[PDB]
Formats: sequence, structure tokens, C-alpha cells
Amino acid sequence: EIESLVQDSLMEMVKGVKNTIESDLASKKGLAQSTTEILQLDPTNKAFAKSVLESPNLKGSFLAIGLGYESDATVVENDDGWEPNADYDPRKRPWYVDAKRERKLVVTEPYVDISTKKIIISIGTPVYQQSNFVGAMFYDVELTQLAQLVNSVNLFDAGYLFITTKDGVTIAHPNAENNGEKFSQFLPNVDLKEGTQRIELDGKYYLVKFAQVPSESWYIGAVVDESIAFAMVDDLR
Amino acid sequence: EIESLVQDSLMEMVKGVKNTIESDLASKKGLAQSTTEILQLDPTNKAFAKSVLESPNLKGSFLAIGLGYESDATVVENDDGWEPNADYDPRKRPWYVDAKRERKLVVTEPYVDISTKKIIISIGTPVYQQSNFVGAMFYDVELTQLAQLVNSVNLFDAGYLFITTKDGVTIAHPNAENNGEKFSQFLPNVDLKEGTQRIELDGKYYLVKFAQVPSESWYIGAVVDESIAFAMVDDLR
Ligand SMILES: [Ca+2]
Ligand SMILES: [Ca+2]
Repeated sequence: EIESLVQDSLMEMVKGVKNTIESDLASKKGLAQSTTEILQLDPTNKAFAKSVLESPNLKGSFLAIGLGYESDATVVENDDGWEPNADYDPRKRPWYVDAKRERKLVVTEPYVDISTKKIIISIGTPVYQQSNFVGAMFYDVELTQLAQLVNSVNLFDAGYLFITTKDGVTIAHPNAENNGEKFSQFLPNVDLKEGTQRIELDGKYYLVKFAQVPSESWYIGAVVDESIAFAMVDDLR
Repeated sequence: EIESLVQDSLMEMVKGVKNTIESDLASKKGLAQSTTEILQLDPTNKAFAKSVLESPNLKGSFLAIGLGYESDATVVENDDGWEPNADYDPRKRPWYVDAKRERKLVVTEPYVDISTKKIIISIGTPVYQQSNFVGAMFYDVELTQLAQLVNSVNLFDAGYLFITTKDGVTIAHPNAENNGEKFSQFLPNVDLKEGTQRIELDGKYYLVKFAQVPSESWYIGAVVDESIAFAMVDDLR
């Protein structure tokens, strides 16, 4: 029947998007991990750190990158448009706090960047001198590229994709104003769970599919107007 | 028509794979370009280079990584199983020759790795000190991963995908023995060109589709048993 293949197809497409997001995240993390390990060869050498973070390919790979020191709360960073003032303590920032807590590569919750004032996420990493925790790094990620990427399938031209945290905070949405808000704001009475829920919103039936990204326990969400999907599939029929 | 939508979905599937291969290459190149740029901070410091190439994330991201020097023909490399004998000249090797000729990041033709003696390809990069060319690097890539990745769509269970150079040399094939051989050895009677060719091999009709990867001018190739693909679509009816 129409329904079985509509969900079969929706299934394959979401899984494809899931793999795309996982690969892109793996790419960013790999670059963050190696930069961090390379800096660990001499992490207190601020001149070394500065040259690395200003190297063009790496600089072009993130919104901004920086290194905060446990010992004096100073910061080495490559943001041309920002210089931390006296009150800025990197040790209170979420990328640093998370990286210190987990003692490994972390991806933060969405938060307000003090530099661009935009909602972003950062990859955070701990920095060690042998077994001494010396500080932490941020590698900031602009969320609109994620929203483009997560929309690399077409869902029978019957809907769109977005990304949420494991607690329902939007990570990427075609409409960036949603980033950092509960997804319930744009998608009322839907539970956050793996699989497919059929919903009614203002007189129409939609399909909401969630697939988790095991690396960060993000969910890929897809919303599909059931009628359009059935009609588009059926009119190949 | 059955054929119209078979061609349509086949097109969509190859598109997704092309983007998957591009992202993967992009990721490998980005890590290779950044490592190279970081080494250029002190390219003749072989202890620095050695420490970088041995750092665990980078080390685990490639088959092997090394840096060959123009002046003394020495090699710094992270391959546990291989140490350059007296006959070895990095300057005669394809990754080196190519990086030198183009003066930017390159991806070699398939060739026989001196270390593992397997067909591989390498990312090659040139190394500068100030303005002079100091040497080059290799970042070796195992081709069996690429074969897996290129086969991330199912083609209505009617065939398989592979990768060829712009001159028809196989880069990745489900059967590793084909790597580095012209593709006509497993796929005779077919021209290498963008688009779809319809051929007959041993009393049977197949669809051969090629999509080029603009980064490296590789082609993604897909071979499809049109009777299976037609019948599979007919089943969806
Ligand atoms: Ca700055
Ligand atoms: Ca060795």
C-alpha cells in the first residue's frame, strides 16, 4: 500500500540525513581533537597556540577557535572581531565547564556566543600537560550550515528537517530564530522519541519522524504533510 | 513510465553518494591541509614533525603519514611497520612528485604502497619554509573504506557502485582486486562519460551511470541490472 512505502522511503531518507550529520560532526571533531593534541605538545606556549589557531585552513573551518588557561584565565583566540575584556573568564563558559567535567571532547548545548551574540554550539576539548589539566578549547560552530545540511533530502517535497538536543532544544532549523528554543514552539504536542508519530495540527495530519544521532544523542527530526506525501507517491502510481 | 522514474531515483541515489564521497574527501583533505600548515611553523624541526605525526587522532585518521625532505631525502613518518631503507627516495614517489609539481594539496593516482604493498592513493602536500619548497608529505588512504562508502545506497538491489579516475583507473570497487586496474576489465563495452549508458553483457541489459566528483575529477560509477530495477519498481506498483 501507499502508507508502507511512504514510511519505508521516509525511513531511508532520514537514515541518510543521519549519516550525513554524523559524518560532518566526525569531521569537525577530528579536526578539533588533532589541533588539541598538537597544542598539547607545548600547551602553555601562547605564541605557538596563536600561530596554530591563525593557520588558514583551521581558521576557515570554524566560526572561531580559542584556548583558555586554568592558571590565569587568559585566552588565546583567532576571532578578528573580538578581544575578551577584563571580566571575561573562560573558565565560567560552557565549552570550558563541559570539557573540564567530562575530560574529553564535548559538544555543548546551544548557547549565546559572547562574540557574535548569536546562538551557537561549540566543540570543547580539555588541554593537558602530561596529566595536568591546563585549560580548555572552544571550536565554535555556526548553526545555519547544520540546518542546510540536515535539509539535504526532500521528503517528497512534503516537509522539512531539523535537529534537536536530547532534551528538545532546537539545534538547527531552516528558520534560525528557532535555534535554542524548545522545538515545541514550532511543533506543538509531539513527544521527543525515536520513530514516527502521526499528528493533527489545525485540521491536517502530519508525520513526525525522529532518529537519534548516537554520537551526541541529538535527534534528527522530519516533519511531513501526510497528504502531499501520499499524493506524490500515489501519482507515480 | 517505469524507465523514467527508474532513471529519476537512480539519479537521486548517485547524487547522494557523490555528495558523501565529496564530504569524506573534504574531511581527509582538511585534516591533511591543517597538519601541513601546522608543520610549516617549523618544517625543518624533525622532532616537532615526528611528534605531530604520532599524535593519536591524526595517526588513526590515515593508513600512514610522512614528510620527505628535498635537501637530504630523509623521511619522518608514523608507520610502525615500515622504516625507509637506503634505497628509498621520497622525492621519486608519486605523492611527492605530484605535490611538488602542483604546489598544493593533491590526491595521487592509485599506486603500489611501498609499505603495505597494496594499491592505495595518497593525499600529497607541499611543505614550505618561508617562500622555499622544503619537501612534501603523504597521507595514505586505504581504498576499501572508499568502496564501502560508495556503496551506501542499494540501487533497488539491482547492482553496485564503484569509483574510477578521470582516465578509467579503478579507485574503489566492492572487489578490492579491481583497484588500480582499468574498469573495463570488469565492465567491458563502456565509455567513461557523465550520464547513463545502456549496454548488454552476456545476453543481459544493464544501466551504467557515471557522475563526476569535481574536486578530483573522479567518477562515481553505478552498474544496474535494468530488468531487476524495472521489476523492483513494478513491485512498488
Ligand atoms: Ca581576537
Ligand atoms: Ca616507521
